[PDB]
Amino acid sequence: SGFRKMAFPSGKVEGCMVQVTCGTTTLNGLWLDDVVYCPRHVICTSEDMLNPNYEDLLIRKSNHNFLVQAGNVQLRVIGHSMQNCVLKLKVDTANPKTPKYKFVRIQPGQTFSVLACYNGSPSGVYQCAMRPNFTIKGSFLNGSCGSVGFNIDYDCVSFCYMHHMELPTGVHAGTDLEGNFYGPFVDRQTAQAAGTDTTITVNVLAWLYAAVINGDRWFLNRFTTTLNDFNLVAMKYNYEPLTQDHVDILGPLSAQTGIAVLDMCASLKELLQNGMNGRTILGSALLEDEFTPFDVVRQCSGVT
Amino acid sequence: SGFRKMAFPSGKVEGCMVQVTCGTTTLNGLWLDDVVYCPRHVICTSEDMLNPNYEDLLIRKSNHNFLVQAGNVQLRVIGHSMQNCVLKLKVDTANPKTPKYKFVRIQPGQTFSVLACYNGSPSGVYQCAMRPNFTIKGSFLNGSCGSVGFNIDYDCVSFCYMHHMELPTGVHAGTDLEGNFYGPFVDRQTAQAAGTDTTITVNVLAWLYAAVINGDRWFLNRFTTTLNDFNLVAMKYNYEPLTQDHVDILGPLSAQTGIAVLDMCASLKELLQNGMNGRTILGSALLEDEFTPFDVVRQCSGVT
Ligand SMILES: [Se]
Ligand SMILES: [Se]
Repeated sequence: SGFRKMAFPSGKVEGCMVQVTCGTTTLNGLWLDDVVYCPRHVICTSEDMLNPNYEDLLIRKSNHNFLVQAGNVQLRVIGHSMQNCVLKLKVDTANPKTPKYKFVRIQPGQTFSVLACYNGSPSGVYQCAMRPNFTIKGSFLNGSCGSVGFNIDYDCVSFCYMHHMELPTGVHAGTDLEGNFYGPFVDRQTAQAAGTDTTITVNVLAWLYAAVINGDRWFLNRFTTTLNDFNLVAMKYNYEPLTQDHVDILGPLSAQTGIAVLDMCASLKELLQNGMNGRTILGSALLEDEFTPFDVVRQCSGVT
Repeated sequence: SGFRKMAFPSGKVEGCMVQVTCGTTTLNGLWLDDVVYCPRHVICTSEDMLNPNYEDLLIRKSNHNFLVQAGNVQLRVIGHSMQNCVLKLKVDTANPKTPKYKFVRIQPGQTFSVLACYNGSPSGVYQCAMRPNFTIKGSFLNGSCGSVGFNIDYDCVSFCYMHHMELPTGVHAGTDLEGNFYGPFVDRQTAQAAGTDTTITVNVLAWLYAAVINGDRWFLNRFTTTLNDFNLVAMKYNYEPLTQDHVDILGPLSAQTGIAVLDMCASLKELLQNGMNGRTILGSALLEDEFTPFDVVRQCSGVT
């Protein structure tokens, strides 16, 4: 037993991380089959980033302006293309370490693993959530850009995130692997608003179920409530409204614990109104919203 | 910028995880060169675990009673040996994926990555600390036993932990890769006391420095203090006493932030006496003690 923020094992993604250099700028790319994927702002200087015309900047670049390195192997670029905010560099070699993979666009509130990379070398792995406002709260230093977010289903890596920028507010924005930003963000060094973040209510509930399963039961109260009444209290506390879709997704946890979703909601209501009174749940003094119901079931039943 | 509990990339260890079966019992082993390492209690039934004589139980076992499987490849066992609480199975094949490695015994308060495994297949990776009382607060379901803890220095994997048991209290105990338990624990299903856990004071301080670096400065106070006076307050709050060795280890963070270790101690003192007043530091409502100063520098300077 026990409960931990667990990332996916990163081996399959490690073998895909390359170093991409165009003029002075170096960042991470992802080498799958005969294509390398990286942030298009690899073609920008510091000054370019103030107001980039990517089409005009890219037009000054030939295949040979792009230095792609996999460990000590330099790859040869035989084609380049801009797809939204990503560059696709066609290289002459299929990555021998290409895992089975999909590109997917994830939903606000879903989680994924990030392999934080510098100079195309992996430094570490952590789990996080796409916030409702489509930011992530990562750890990304200079040259982490092009570090990827992913999920694993058995043998298949589902890439969902590529890191492009830190906002002036210290949170992180990037794209799917087709180069569409999550959220209203652009790849430009300008002031950009994330907008109000909300708690992922369905995730918090998932974690309360995880807590019950690991014997942390003190917050279980004698009340119940209604979906409408709950959402009325959620609204006050900048919690995302809970839908019947959400109630359904929690069913298997309802079934394991013999606790009805609506009673767990009433428990949540009282924590929101009363705080924690200086107690902890699963080692935390605040309500945790970075586990999906799927993550909780995974860890509680031990999927590989 | 930003700050996250980051594990090491797990690829090098993934390629070493095998499935070990002896009679009915299956758990994880670690395949390095021509040796497989696993918990010796793989030779125990449920009933054996109540009061095992491992020497007598092991004597009923030949090389052929041990089914070692690496993916679909079954390995051949040509030798078996008990070293303390681990079994060393000599197999005919050197693991082609053997990384450069060391076995190391870590100190209370040091951190490492766990690759949580089921049936010799990796399920996930998280970072944790050896507690002063030599337990870990993991996530380990049935058959996770033999899952390993490690650190990585560039190309070299330093294995420091093998999971053997959950205590009746829900925390986790295991051994180094020579099979010596961390702490007073034995591989027997009996009541065993962990003893009082204490906070890793040097780690908390490291994290306060991390907090300052990421602009979380509100807890910085107008006081200072003495090492003796600080430790007097530490003792009351079950914080580990701070030594000059610890002061020294924090030097580079002192140097980056222009904040003297003793002034950061005075900050800590007031948090310990006053709590957090319902504020957060780096997203947490409690004082975090699972980052070493080394971990903080790693993440703040981006080592690969
Ligand atoms: Se970047
Ligand atoms: Se075990």
